[PDB]
Amino acid sequence: RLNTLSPAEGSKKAGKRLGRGIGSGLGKTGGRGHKGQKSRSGGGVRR
Amino acid sequence: MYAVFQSGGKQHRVSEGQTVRLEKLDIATGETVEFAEVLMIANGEEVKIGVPFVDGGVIKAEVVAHGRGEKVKIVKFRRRKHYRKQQGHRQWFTDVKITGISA
Amino acid sequence: METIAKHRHARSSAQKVRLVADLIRGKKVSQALDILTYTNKKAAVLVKKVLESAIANAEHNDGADIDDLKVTKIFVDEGPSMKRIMPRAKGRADRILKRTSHITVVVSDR
Amino acid sequence: MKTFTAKPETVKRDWYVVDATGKTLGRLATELARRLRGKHKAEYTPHVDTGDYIIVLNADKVAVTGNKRTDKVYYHHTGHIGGIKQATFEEMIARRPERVIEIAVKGMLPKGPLGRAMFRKLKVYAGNEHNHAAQQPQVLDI
Amino acid sequence: ARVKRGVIARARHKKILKQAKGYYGARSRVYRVAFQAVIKAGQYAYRDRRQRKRQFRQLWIARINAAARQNGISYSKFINGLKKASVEIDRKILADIAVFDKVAFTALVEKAKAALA
Amino acid sequence: AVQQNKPTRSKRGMRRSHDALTAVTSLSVDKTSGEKHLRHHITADGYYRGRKVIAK
RNA sequence: CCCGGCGAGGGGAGUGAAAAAGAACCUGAAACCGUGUACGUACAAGCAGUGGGAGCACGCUUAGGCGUGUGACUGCGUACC
RNA sequence: UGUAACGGGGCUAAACCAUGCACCGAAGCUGCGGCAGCGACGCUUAUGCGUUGUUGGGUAGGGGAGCGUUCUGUAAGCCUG
Repeated sequence: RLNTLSPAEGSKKAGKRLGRGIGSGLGKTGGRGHKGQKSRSGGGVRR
Repeated sequence: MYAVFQSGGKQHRVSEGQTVRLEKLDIATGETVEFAEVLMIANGEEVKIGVPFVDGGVIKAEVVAHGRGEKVKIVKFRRRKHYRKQQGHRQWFTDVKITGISA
Repeated sequence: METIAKHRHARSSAQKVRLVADLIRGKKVSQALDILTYTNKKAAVLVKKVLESAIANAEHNDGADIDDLKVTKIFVDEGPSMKRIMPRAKGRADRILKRTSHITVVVSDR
Repeated sequence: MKTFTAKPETVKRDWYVVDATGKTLGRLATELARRLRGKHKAEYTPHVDTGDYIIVLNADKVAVTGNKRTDKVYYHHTGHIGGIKQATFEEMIARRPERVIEIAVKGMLPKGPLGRAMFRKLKVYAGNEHNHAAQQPQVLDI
Repeated sequence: ARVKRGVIARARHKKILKQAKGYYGARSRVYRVAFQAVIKAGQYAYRDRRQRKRQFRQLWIARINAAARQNGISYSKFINGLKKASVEIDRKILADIAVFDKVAFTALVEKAKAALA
Repeated sequence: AVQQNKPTRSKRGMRRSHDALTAVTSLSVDKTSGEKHLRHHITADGYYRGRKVIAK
């Protein structure tokens, strides 16, 4: 419902959302840089 | 009859009853306009004065067009840099029509 | 005032017909359908059948007088097409388009 | 600002002719250029010409001073593949006298389509051939 | 869930295609060149606002040079004499008396010929 | 071979405008009846240019 | 009932709030060409646009002095990922 | 391959060398309209006004913060033949 209640702010980051273009910070590599398994599937290196 | 007057950095020539472009009036359409900033006046001989403005000289006018023009968009980009920039602009206009020239 | 005649789904593409339907435009009420007494190709018969309907059926379908009757519009458009395939070795497909047209004629008392 | 428009009610053509008889080709070209461009008068001129109409009537009697009369040559690529012709002033004016004025003045005019819109209004004659006799040209002597 | 993209991707096409029509061929509606009729057109409009600020400035110089040369002096020397004479100048757009009042402009070039030593 | 999109109607009509050269000659009246006929061709009465050609 | 080959497919009267609601029947935009009409288009070399504009057409309006649509022609101009 | 080793003309000075004063010369300098940030000086603490000073093209990556879209709740409401 919420409606008549005052909301709370600054207690969630807003958020996991990924960059859509470099005018908003990050673009075509999403902050992981270019190529290698380190850019596709986790940290890209074993134990 | 014609006159020449000052407004800041720019100097304007105008004739009796004529319309002329001015810089934006803050009072819009709501008041009449007058100038004592007149620095040359002629009706049959085009005499120049070197002294600062005509003593007791007056130009009177009415506002005939005022407002903020059509909205436009212009854009900036760079070759293979994958961003896009956009500026909005409108600009203000003001035109005034002479009602008197007095000396 | 106005009378309409049509023929839909005709066995011709519209460009076979339109050459003649464009030629007969801009002619006097003494020359219209009198320039179409002797005709060239099936293309011209498809117009003749519909024009001889419009310029004569208004005598029952609009009013008793047709003795100053004029053609206001005389045009043709390409209708729905039917897709068909033909034999080629190591098939693979090879098609043709079986075309149709829609003929329109309009006449007016003014 | 805007206060003038070139059209036949504001720019009347009145027809002038430069006397070429014994005139120096270069001094004649510096006059013909500015008078085909419209530049001798109080005018306003955009990407157009504000002319008066000007022609040449006795071109086969034009002169060159000192040397370059029988020395140096003018070149043209004929348009028949790599074909080229060359002639000196006193042996070129003997054959093609109306070309001598064209090749002398064309480089004193603007480039491209504006330079072409000026050049299309120029006609050159030899033997005193009076072919604008109804336009009654006013003579200029330099 | 599926993105219908009518309010977004298609709107981002229409925002450009709206500025089409009125052209001498394909750019009136062919999207992949009607885009160039906004983007390349804007690089031409920046050049219009630059050239009407750089190259049309010469109309305040070259027109006045020819008129001063009828009095036998060139612009580069005429202006230095008119600086030495004091007053009657502010902005180069105000010099069109070289066409509108050639008698009073002649006296102003002659003033520079009485101050250039 | 190459052809970009579609031929312009401004050039296609300019190539149709000499393709058949179809003209109006209003036809000539028959030499035995009050009605018009096709040049050097038989009439509906089986006649041509003042003489009988076929039986009815 | 009118037209034609007792066609093909329309139309007139008529059913209906609707027949762009007709069995080929919800509402309906695009590519593609099509009917009318206004201005434009007749020698002139490259991303067909950007700016300027003679001429023409449309609608108001006249003490300090029209705008719109359309536009020969010309200054400027080698796309996108 | 054809104007073709100033791009080309003009030019026996209009070339070559250096000299003296002028002028033309960016999106910047500089003036103004507007905005965000940093900080003073004058007046005042809805919190602003006045003036002066100053920074603002930013990609791999590191931080800050809006507008739409859809579902769920509001919705026993609000708009609607």
